[PDB]
Amino acid sequence: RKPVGQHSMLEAMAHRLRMDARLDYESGRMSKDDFEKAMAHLGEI
Amino acid sequence: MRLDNATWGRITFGPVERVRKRVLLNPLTKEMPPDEASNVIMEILFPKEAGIPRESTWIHRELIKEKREKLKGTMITPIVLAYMLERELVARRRFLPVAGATSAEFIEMLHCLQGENWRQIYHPGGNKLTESR
Amino acid sequence: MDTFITRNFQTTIIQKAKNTMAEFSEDPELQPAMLFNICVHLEVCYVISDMNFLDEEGKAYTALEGQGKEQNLRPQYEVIEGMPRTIAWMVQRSLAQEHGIETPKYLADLFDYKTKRFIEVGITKGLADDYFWKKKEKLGNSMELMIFSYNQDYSLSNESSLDEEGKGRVLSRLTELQAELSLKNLWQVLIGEEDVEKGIDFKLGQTISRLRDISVPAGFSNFEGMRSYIDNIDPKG
Amino acid sequence: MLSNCPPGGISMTVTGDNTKWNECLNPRIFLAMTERITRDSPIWFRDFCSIAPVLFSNKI
Amino acid sequence: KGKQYISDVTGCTMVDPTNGPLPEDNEPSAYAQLDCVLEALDRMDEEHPGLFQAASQNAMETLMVTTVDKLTQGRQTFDWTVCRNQPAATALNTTITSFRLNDLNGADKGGLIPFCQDIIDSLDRPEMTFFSVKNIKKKLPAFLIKRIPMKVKDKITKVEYIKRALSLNTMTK
RNA sequence: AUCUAUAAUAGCUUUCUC
RNA sequence: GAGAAAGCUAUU
Ligand SMILES: [Mg+2]
Ligand SMILES: [Mg+2]
Repeated sequence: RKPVGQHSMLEAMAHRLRMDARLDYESGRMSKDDFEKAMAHLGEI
Repeated sequence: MRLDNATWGRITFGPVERVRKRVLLNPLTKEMPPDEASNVIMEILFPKEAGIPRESTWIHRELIKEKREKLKGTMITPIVLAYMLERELVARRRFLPVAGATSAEFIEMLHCLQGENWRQIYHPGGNKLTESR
Repeated sequence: MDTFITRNFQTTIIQKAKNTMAEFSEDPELQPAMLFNICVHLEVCYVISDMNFLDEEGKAYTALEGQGKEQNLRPQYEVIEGMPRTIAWMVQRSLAQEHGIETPKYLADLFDYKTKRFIEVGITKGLADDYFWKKKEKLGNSMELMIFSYNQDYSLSNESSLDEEGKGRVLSRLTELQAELSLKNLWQVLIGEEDVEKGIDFKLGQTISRLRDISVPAGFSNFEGMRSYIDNIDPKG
Repeated sequence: MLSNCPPGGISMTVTGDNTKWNECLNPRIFLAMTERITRDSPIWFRDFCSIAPVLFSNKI
Repeated sequence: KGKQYISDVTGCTMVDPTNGPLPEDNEPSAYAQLDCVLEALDRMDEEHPGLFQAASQNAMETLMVTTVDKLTQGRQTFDWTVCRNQPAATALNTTITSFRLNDLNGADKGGLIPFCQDIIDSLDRPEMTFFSVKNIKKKLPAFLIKRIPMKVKDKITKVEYIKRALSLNTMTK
């Protein structure tokens, strides 16, 4: 399906990645350390 | 399977008058309008990136659930699965010349069914709906 | 008009409000009331969210002055309003689908991990319970929606999630903001409903107008005369 | 057409092609046609439908 | 036999055959009569009531729900930035980048109507800054000529841009 | 009774100046 | 250097 939205691709990807990291940390798919690294990189953007 | 478990009758030579009608190309499990089918496929394969829960899509909810439970650990690429589901759920209706057998099970064999001057009796396999009978 | 909002609200908050209005397809200049409402809604959502935080044992604690960014890494209340429609829908469906919760038919405003529920934060003026039940009419309990009001009245849902400190903070901030706007006399600028029916804007510049004028058939001066002839002449016979 | 032919009459078919179809059709006529067709539309849509024949009437 | 004049927008010589003299022989004729066209259209409207209104309403609603990426659904398209032919998506992207360079942002709304508004507003711009392509040429011993393309910032005036935007590129079938 | 609805890419045919 | 539109087909 063709994506829709007037916002930047970078912000869309950033929010999707942030949600995915949050959800797979809350489900026990990633540890504390890599989640800290992922959130640090997401905040660095 | 429908082709193999099929019986062929005799062939008759004589005038055949074919009318051009919009007919269903291939038999379908659950014929749905392409928008509803697209939403259902989106629910089955990409539930997270789906959007507003349209009411009509809830009508097929049970069906949706079934497909999801059949695709929990499938490593096939999602887009190929999406077009598999679309082929299973979206009707393709085309204008074709027909003569006396317009059910999709006969439309898939239309080329062997008849010409302008001959007819071939064909008994397809599978099970037929009561509406057609 | 915009001066009060720029001086009181932050640049990011007003930018989010403008983006939301642009997505909603309404002119930003002729309706400051919607702009102010969106600004205050998302601002109070941020104020609520900046109160609670998550530990490693699934409890909701409070932070205060003198805390680093390692202790502040993940939030308690996930704020959905102010995000674009596509991003907001993705977030809501993701939370619902990975928390085993049926997704509601309407976009939410917040999500709480402690109770794992969606919240529709709203602000009104009249009776708090009246608006509470009016919102309750559509789905009933699909969202533990919360109703606030400017007269220090509120109809909190059964799922109690805020303590006295944060609620008092929000109420005092709302009272201060209302007083600050009232001394500037902006209330009559916003309460008065001025909504004329608006369509699609497509205006022709000078070059295209000149091209259209010289593009008319022979026998007309400009396009206005040709259009009038087309509309008001019977070509019969 | 066959059924509606008057009784006792005759019917003719002309197989026809138009010569110089593209070189003779004028975009100003198309501008007039779009103005007549979108007679009961809002102003903005009428201008939008008028843009294309105008651009074709000044083509290079 | 029509009316010949000089365009005050581009300076080209324009010919207007509409409402010209009626033909006197069987040679091809471009002199359509406006009143006759209007009468034919009125007869069509009388034979099919509400047809024009229904068609206009459907077209307007489709235009409202039409996005910019529809323009990517074409074959080789004339690109005015490079004055060449490029695939439709590439030409559209170069146009959008150029309009961004010229402080036009109607494509960011995503609909066709704001993009068309930005197009007809670009027609009013006194200057146009865009990205064009330059081919560096090398004398390769072997001698042959080697071409290496690179994008550069180019600028054109109002009339030059208007003539480029109204230009059709012709080739052979 | 198929009437609604119908993402993109590519191909083929037809029509579009002598 | 190989356009527009329509129909049809294949594919993802
Ligand atoms: Mg012919
Ligand atoms: Mg011809």
